[PDB]
Amino acid sequence: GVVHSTKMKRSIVIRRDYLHFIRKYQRYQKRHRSLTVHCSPCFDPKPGDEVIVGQCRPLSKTIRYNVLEVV
Amino acid sequence: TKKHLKRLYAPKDWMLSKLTGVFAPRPRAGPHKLRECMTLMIIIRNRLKYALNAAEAQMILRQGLVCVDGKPRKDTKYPVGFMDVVEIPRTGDRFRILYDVKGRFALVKVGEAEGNIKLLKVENVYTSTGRIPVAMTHDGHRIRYPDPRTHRGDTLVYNLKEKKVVDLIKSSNGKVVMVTGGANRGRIGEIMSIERHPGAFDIARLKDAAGHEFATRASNIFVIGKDMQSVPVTLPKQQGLRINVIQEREEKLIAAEA
Amino acid sequence: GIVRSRLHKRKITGGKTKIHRKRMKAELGRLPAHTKLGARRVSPVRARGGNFKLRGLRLDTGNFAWSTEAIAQRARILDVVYNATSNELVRTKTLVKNCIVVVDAAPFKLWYAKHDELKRKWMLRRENHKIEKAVADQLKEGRLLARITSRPGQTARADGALLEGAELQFYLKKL
RNA sequence: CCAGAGGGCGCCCGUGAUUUUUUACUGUGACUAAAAAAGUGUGACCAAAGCAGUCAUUCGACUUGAAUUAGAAAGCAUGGGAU
RNA sequence: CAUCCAAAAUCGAGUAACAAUUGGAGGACAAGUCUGGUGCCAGCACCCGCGGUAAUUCCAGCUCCAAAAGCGUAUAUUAAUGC
RNA sequence: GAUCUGGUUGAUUCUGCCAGUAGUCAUAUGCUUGUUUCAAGGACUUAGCCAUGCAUGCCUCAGAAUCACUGCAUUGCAGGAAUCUGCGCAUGGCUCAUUACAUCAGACGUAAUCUGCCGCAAAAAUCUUGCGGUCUCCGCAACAUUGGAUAACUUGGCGAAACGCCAAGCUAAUACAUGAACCAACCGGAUGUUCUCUGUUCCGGCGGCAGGGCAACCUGCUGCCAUGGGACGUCCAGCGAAUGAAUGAAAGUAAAACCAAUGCCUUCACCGGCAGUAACACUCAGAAGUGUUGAUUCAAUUCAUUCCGUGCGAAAGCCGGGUUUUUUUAUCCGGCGUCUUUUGACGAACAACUGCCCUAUCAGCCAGCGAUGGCCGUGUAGUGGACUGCCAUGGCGUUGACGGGAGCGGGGGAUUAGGGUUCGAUUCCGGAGAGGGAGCCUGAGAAAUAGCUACCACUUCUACGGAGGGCAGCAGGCGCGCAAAUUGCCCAAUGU
Repeated sequence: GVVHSTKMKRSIVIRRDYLHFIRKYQRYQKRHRSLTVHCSPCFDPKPGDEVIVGQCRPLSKTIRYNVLEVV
Repeated sequence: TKKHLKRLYAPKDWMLSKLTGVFAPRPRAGPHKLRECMTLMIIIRNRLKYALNAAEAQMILRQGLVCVDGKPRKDTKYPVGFMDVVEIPRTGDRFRILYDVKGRFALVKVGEAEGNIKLLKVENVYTSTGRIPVAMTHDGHRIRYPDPRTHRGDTLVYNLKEKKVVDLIKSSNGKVVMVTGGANRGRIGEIMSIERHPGAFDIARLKDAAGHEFATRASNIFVIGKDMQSVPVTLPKQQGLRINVIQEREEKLIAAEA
Repeated sequence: GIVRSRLHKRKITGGKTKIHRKRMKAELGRLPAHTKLGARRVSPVRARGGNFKLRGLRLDTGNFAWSTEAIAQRARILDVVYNATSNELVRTKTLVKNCIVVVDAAPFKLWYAKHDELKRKWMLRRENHKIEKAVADQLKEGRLLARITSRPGQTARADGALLEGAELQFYLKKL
């Protein structure tokens, strides 16, 4: 995913984008999701940067992932 | 908690009908799982035909006349998985259950020597109080473990009256394998290359006599021996070869003449 | 009926969920234990494995440990001083993990004597060692600042540690 | 139990890209309960069905049989280099 | 259900009364220019239509046609629909 | 079997609806009926209301027998009721009312957790008993002759009724409560003003005394120690649990001298050099220098403190069989049963990568009363705004939020050249519910309703003082509606 907004304290916000297929039409379509992930103070990635993240146990109400590696 | 199993939620490998009751026996927790095994009353009745109905079965079993792994088993239901040995003195039969081509359970017949021999894989290796090493398999723990210590996924040779452990065999290239699970089981092969993918399922690549090579995962692999002359145990009439659907069909026709 | 779920809460979208289910014993809170100073009382309950746990009430006695000397010895919690969760807890003299409290000091003072044939050991051990001056003044006087590191509502005991340079200065400057 | 010397392979770790590259797509494989559907075999007197059963003048032989396939999107491995 | 009506020894179809029905016959749509009754009345008719004294459609006889141990009627839904 | 026909005009060619036509486990409603195989059946409206009866109990060779009970024998043996005890009733059955980051399917995770029965495998802790004396505490022995209660039963009874109840007297255990030395091991800690190898050993230390002594110190006197090891004695040590330290391999330069040791050569020599060389004070010359994973604050190990009922017996248990010769042995052998620890699969709980009807005449939705995140805590089996306190201002949305309407989800069914449309209450799988709501106990597992408590609605019996009920289990009623079966027989089969 990529980065959308640097707000909050240690909690960044990811956007993703990906396609979808409807069998009847035989054409594609666009959709997004979003996720609320944790960012260590070790990194400081900027909006529009790519990132790679990882699965985790619940660290907050929404937050279920944590950053591994920035690009 | 569930205490009932039904005929349409039970495996195809037991070969029970849709009809003739709506219930099947649920085997207990034991040496093996619920989704692969063959329960006792299913063996006796539906295969060997020394019981015609339920009452018959328990009228054998409960008197201690049936012994898997040298221990007599009173219970009506109790699972018996891959690589066990069933010995019923009264007949003079002995079985070593196994898989066979078409993915389906099979029954070999073995003599004296191999009625005391078994094989066991290694699932995990862990450490217990006093720095005593431990292994874990399908059937059971058992303790320490040299024959010479080593490592997971490897295969032992276990004797049942007392431990005399012949050696063991490891997971390494050029060895031999029989398979479980995966809709690829009941076959036999060599071991070419093993791919390792960290954090994820580990994929193997195999071979068999006269080519027609294939692949599976690595927790569907169970070692047998170094070579196919080096095997400790006997195998069915088929040597773990699939042959084509057309070949099979044709042959069945031609020989049906009688 | 105290529950732990996200069912009673709102969505992230500011909406509101509708139930179709009652509540379970799988989700289950029980009312806080407040563990004070006084003679040992215990209030045992049972959990979902058939394993008891011990809700503590009123604990005056403790067990506390140096780091760096690698020992632990007893003592008696005297007064509560600082707590960072609330000032509520201070005034009531209740005890929670990472609370800052005061101890008897005596068993530590004792033991540090020993830090015949023994007469050689008292040189060899005292060599290659110093004790902090921060720690010193306290230890002398007969009271110390220590920190409880146990959770004393679910074990019914307090255990702790003891504060050397870094931690210690961060606490003192509050007081 | 032919030694010294460089070569070569199999495991393990560490350091290195002036910016290392990727997906959609498609080929071949992995993984995935029945019932139902598709389908092979079999004269239940045909049939709708069902997994049975057929021989042998004997104290059993078929090393009996119950094949095989399909299952949107997404996930997983490994090839292709056109759009 | 299956078997049999003696293995010495055990019943029974002729109007084969042991006797098929439910909707139709102007067109759509397989099948009457037949004979009585009614006369814009009574009724039929999904649609187009029929009935005012020679009614191929109504009410009944006789004959013929479709399906058959089944055949009409309403309602919903799919196909007919590239509406 | 990739098809059509009738109806707008005086007649014609189009556009476009209406009507015809074939299926449908898709229901109703008339007419009609001779054999046989097979099969759904009060789901639609009312998850509305229910009379009566049944629907979950269990004993073997193997936990407790003085029925005042039965047979045989005449002081014993075999049956042995309903009672204590152990296990199960949280499964199976029945129903779709609520319900769209909800459920659910495919694919993954728990290193964030619990887990009875079942499989396999372990366990070296504890001053007890008898005898004799007595001073409380000893001497002498060794296979533990443990302890206190309570039902059925009897005696008095109470009550209109009640799956309602009371006083007294009896006796059991694999119930409940105690409690086991020597036999019986390996390994480590902390120590004595213990004595004996000894200091080879002084400069300093520890002091011990007197003079001045204000015990600051100066002086004189004096003992011991300044590398150490052998014996003897004392306190502690198990499993599991809490807290704090330590361990939980390494893998990126090359030859000499320096003193402190100290090893080996070597010598009469504790003379002065490096050839040999896993470790290391004997007894043990290899009795762990080496855990798994992609990853660990994990497994396991070592040390210091602790554990008080809320943990730990060889059931202080039961049954056989061979012996023995006295029936009748510490004679041997076997089968059961149970406490504690560890980890598999039978399960449970929690998390979410991807996907699904209609509606914009629903466009802004979320923080006083947690909305998004941060910090220390609390709670729970555990993770978490799950919750408290404190601090920030975020979160989501025209790539349809929020709100409303319809609806249990899926495997699948009907129709069909193909693309599709439509249905799925209902046999299998998952979820939820038991008149409406809430709260709770027991248990490994339940917010259980043929369990409990309270309220609301409905309702039964009564001697009016009280005591009860819950068919969306199987039959059968009542009401409702266009509409749906016997108040049967049986555990033979298939299971629990």
